Parts: sequence; C-alpha cells; structure tokens
Amino acid sequence: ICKGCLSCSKDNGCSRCQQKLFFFLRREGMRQYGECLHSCPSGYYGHRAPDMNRCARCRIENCDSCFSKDFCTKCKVGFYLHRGRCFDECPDGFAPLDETMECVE
Amino acid sequence: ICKGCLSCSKDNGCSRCQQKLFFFLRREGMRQYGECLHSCPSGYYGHRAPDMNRCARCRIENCDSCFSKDFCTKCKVGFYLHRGRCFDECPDGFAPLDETMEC
Amino acid sequence: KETAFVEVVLFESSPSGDYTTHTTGLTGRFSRAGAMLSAEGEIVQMHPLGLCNNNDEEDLYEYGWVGVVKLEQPELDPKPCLTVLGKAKRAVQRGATAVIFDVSENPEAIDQLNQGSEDPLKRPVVYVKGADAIKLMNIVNKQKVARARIQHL
Amino acid sequence: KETAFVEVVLFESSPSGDYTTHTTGLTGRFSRAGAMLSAEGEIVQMHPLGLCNNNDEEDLYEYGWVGVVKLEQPELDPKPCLTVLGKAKRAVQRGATAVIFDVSENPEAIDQLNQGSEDPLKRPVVYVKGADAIKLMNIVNKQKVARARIQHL
Ligand SMILES: [Cl-]
Repeated sequence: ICKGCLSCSKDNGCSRCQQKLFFFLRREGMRQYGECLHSCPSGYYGHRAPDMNRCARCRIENCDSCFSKDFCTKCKVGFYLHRGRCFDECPDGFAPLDETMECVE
Repeated sequence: ICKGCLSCSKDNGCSRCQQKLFFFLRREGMRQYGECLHSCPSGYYGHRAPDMNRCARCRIENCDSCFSKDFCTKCKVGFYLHRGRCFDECPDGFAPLDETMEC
Repeated sequence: KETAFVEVVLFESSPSGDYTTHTTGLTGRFSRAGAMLSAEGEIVQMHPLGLCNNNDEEDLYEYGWVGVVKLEQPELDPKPCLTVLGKAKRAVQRGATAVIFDVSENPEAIDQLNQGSEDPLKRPVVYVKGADAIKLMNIVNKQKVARARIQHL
Repeated sequence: KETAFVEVVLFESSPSGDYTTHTTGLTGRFSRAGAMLSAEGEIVQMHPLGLCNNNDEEDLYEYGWVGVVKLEQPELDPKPCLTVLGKAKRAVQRGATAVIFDVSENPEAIDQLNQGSEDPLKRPVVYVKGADAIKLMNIVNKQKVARARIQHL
C-alpha cells in the first residue's frame, strides 16, 4: 500500500504523487524513495513547484514548520519562535512563554 | 629543527622519536606526521613498544591518562575514575568526591 | 560500447580494526554519454525525480559517490525536469564519480543516453538490465553500506 | 610492471550542493606486490611507523581509502616492524582500496616490492618518485581532503 501515489514501486517507493499531494524524498543510508505526502515532516513545507507539488526544506535553522522557505511558523521542540526565526534563549529585552514557546516584550 | 627528534621530514614530521620522549602519530585531515612529546596527550599513555616508546590509546573510554592499556589513573574533565574504569556520573553503591571526582 | 564490470563490495569493520568484505559481480555497458573509464565509490541511490535542476537547494552528498538510479516505466513521468542525460549531469555535478542506471524499466534511455556522444561527461555513465540489474537493487535495497567498483577492460 | 595513471583531485562544494574540481595528474608504476587494477578513493596519508601489526589496536578508517606512504631514508627507520610489502598488507587490511608509495628517498623499496617473497595483495600497490612523487605530496601536505583515481590501461 504505497500511499498517495498515482505511480509506485518496491524500488523507488511512491512516484508522481496523486492530486495536490506533496512529493518527498526520504533517505536511509544509500537507499532513497518517494512519498506522496499530506503534511510534510519537521523541517519541510508544501511547496508548489515547476515539476510537481513537492516538499522543501524550511530554511530557518531549528524550525519545524513554514509557510515559506524563510519564515518559521512552528519552531522545533525546545526552542522559542520570534519574528520568523527560532531561538534557544529569547533575545535581550524579551521574555519567554513556556506555554506558547513564543516571546515577548 | 624538529622537537624531540633524531630524524625529521617535511612529510612525515618526526620519525623515530629520541627515546627519552614519547611518539605520537597526530592526524590532521588526511595528514599524519610524528610528534615527540614530554608526555602523551588526553587519552594516551607512554608505552614501550618492541621498536619504540609511543603514546597509545587507553583502552578505557573517556579516560584522560593511563598506566596500562586497561587500567586508568585519571578520567577527563566532568568524569569519575575508580578501579581502572571511568563513568560519567558516579555509579550507585558509593558517593562522589567532586574534589577528587571519585566514586 | 565496451562491457562494464561492476563489483559490489559489502564490508564490515571487524573489532580487530581490520575489515572483512563480500564481493558481488555484475555486468552492464558504458554509455557514450560518458567517459570510458573505470571508477569506484560509496554507492548512493537516487530517485529519478531527485535529479532536477528545479530545486534551488537540495541535500548535499560527499564527493565521490557512485550513483545508482532505477529508471521508471516511461509513462509514469509525463515530462521530466530533465532528460536521462540531463540527470546524469546533475549527478556528476552533485559529486557523482559515476552513474549506473538500472535500465530494466526503460530501454529507450539507452538511445537517449548514447545520443550525446559529442559532449561526453568527465565521468563514466553505465546502465544495467535484467538479472544483472536485479542483483544491484537487491544489495542497494537491503544493505546499509556498499562500495561500487566499475572497471573498463 | 605497468604504468599507473593517478589523478589527485581537489574538490569543493558550492552552497547549491554542486561540486567544482581541480585535477592534477601524475604517473607511477603498478607493483607485483599488488593486483593490476584501477581504483579510486579518498586519500589517507600514513606514517610508515604507523603500519605495524604490533600495537594492540589503532584508530579506525572508513573503508575504501587510498593509502599514501612517504618512505624516509632507511637509516631513519633502520629496523622496520614489517616489510613495505608487509605495511601494504596492513593498509589493505585496515580498508585501503589501494596503496601508493613515494619511494623517492628509498628506491630499495622499489626493488623489494616487485620481487615479493610474500603472496601478492588483491588490490593495487603503486609507487611514485621524482616530480610525480613531489607533486603528490605537495597536495597531500597542504590540503585537508583529496580523492585519488588510479587507472590501469
Ligand atoms: Cl571513497
């Protein structure tokens, strides 16, 4: 059950994703295969590309989700979000919210 | 020219350390040249090999200085050595002595 | 034009410091898309769709990898980012010391591969098919690391 | 026996992940201590007093490397742990896919290698000298990483 693909195989996993789904190259050691994804994993975002709908890297260091390459929307676990970027410790003149992992005045 | 050295070379640093000091193959990327030390660095120990007296790796992990391949005198900073071994956080059964970083 | 001899080496770092190794053997042929030279390297598979210039920034690979690329049934990508040729170039540009397409699914690649003999790449390009192709993917699929060794006799 | 064609290759990756390369070419001879094959890998310099089986154990190297071993005036290593052949066997063992000896300051090594009393390794044992040697070492000496490509023709 390779899931979400129009085309598929044991050797390349999924390929040429179904409908509006997002194509995502997973890699383990030498092996690499396709995945026709719904909501891309940490570090990536659904991007509408020339070839096809494919999943791309969230530029921002330490980041879990983007709406674009260069603006983080959900920072990763441990870290605090501020103005696109992601921080371990909120910058001078700013104070933490452990609840929202957000950052303030 | 070279420190602690009988023979020398651009390419292979020290060769055949003067016996009083210890021989340390050091590694820089793909490079490996002889160094000739007073005393071996973190994780190595003086040792008389058949051919010469060369720093060698302490069998024991994290352990800064040896007396033997397997017996370890001191454990590196932030660690606790006893009976030859060395452990991150002094193991149950005893009490740390952070002044001697013992266990 | 000449037969490519592929040796697929499995190895293990023995605890003694030494290394043990298990050689497998295959044959394919050198495309005139690419140099008629031997080569060797850590094998890396690439999905064919991974080989688009389209991506502004991709993953990095350590220089010297022997790409391995299972071509798909022609009708499963309507238009590619690039032609098989194009993709080999990507590979080589991305640090591929050689590229080895399993051509079983699509032979025409061959006529499209050998079509650019005028402007050949610095580095070998090779195909395999049939059982020789299957063996490759059996190793590529089930093992952690393997080094490829392509020789030009 | 045969001439061995070595390309030392410097490489850098631009931030797109694309690789540019600088390639220096040298020449040497295959020895009869080692098979007559081409081979390529990342280069690893080894001090000759670093190739003794003597020690309980050594530092581990990633498999498939190309050993490059600048011999010194024999008086500077008068009683050696093993034969140069023997030090070749010790590098293969530890994973070398090939060995290259700058015998420039010790041609006696040249002569030891080709008349092996010890059975011949199944990987290439090449040696160099003069400018070729000199060239090789200038790179090795002054750079962090380089890939070698030895080629039999
Ligand atoms: Cl390599």
